[PDB]
Amino acid sequence: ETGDSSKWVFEHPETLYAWEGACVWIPCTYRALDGDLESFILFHNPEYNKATSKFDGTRLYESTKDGKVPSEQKRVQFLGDKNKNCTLSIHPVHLADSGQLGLRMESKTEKWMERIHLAVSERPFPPHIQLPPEIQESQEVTLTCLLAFSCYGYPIQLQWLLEGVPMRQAAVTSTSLTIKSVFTRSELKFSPQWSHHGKIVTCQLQDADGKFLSADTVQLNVKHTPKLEIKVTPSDAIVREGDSVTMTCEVSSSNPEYTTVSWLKDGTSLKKQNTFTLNLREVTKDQSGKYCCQVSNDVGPGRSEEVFLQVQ
Ligand SMILES: *[C@@H]1O[C@H](CO)[C@@H](O[C@@H]2O[C@H](CO)[C@@H](O[C@@H]3O[C@H](CO[C@H]4O[C@H](CO)[C@@H](O)[C@H](O)[C@@H]4O)[C@@H](O)[C@H](O[C@H]4O[C@H](CO)[C@@H](O)[C@H](O)[C@@H]4O)[C@@H]3O)[C@H](O)[C@H]2NC(C)=O)[C@H](O)[C@H]1NC(C)=O
Repeated sequence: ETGDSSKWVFEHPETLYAWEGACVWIPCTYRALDGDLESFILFHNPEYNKATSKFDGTRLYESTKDGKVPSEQKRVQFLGDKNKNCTLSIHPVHLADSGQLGLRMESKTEKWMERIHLAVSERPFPPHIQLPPEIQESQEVTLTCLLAFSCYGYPIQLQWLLEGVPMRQAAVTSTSLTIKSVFTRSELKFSPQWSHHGKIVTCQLQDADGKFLSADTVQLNVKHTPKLEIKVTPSDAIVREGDSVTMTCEVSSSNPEYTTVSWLKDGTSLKKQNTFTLNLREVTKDQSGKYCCQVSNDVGPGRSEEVFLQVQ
């Protein structure tokens, strides 16, 4: 390395991702204080040789050879110019391209080697689902699927699935292919209910035709108030005076776990009744009415259905 960093400025994604058979599109801009370029060489994994004071390694593009040939056919194309643009294109990209790309540039009196890492996986890597840390029932959440890839030669699509079924909601797909970031994003608005807790949400990466490429899956953690099931003995809730009545309050689902329970009779809170079992001994005709239980967790309180107790 015999370069003066004050003579060069570069703006590019410092790491780009792709997979075998796809393509990579590398946005890149630069400014050379020493003037226009006189030569550009694209190395793959360059190594500086102290003997000849030169860089050894595989040359993927040479301005003196490839820059004189019709390049529309070529796999490796330099789409830049002499003063401001260093954009690269590799179509198709191969696993052997994985490593660091060496942008060897020379002005009239200055030389520089700008390095960009290219991570190519053998298989298409999965996207990444991003969820809010807190999801509760009846809340509208934006499901975000992020893929750190985008290239013009290889269009793709992100498909949202809920329990293996494509989601009916429309998704908004956005792409960025700039010197700052390269990604494909999909956003889907979605209002989960309590029944979506524990279900599987899938974001599939597909090609332009719809062939499966990869997928990321998340198991939804959906907070919800306790869903209650109330039972009464006797079953018909019809008694006569003096008999005993037992009502129980079962939590069929709660996220997070319940913390308290109370009982109500015709809208009136039953004091000293803070367990999941209500026992009425020697019932009078005044104890007739509509009974229900209420159970609360961190989300909020829930209520069971009403039992119409009748004292004949
Ligand atoms: C450095 O300089 C180079 C060349 O001057 C610039 O490269 C151009 O970049 C633009 C995008 O920034 C490219 O436009 C895209 O073309 C894609 C298809 O390319 C066809 O056309 C080119 C010729 O223009 C052919 O060579 C090629 O074989 C194809 O036939 C489209 O798919 C793209 O459309 C997508 O993006 C647009 C928004 O940009 C959306 O509206 C579309 O819906 C779609 O999503 C896009 O139009 C252009 O092709 C590139 N030129 C060349 C010759 O390759 C670099 O941008 C520049 N670097 C910087 C950092 O500015």
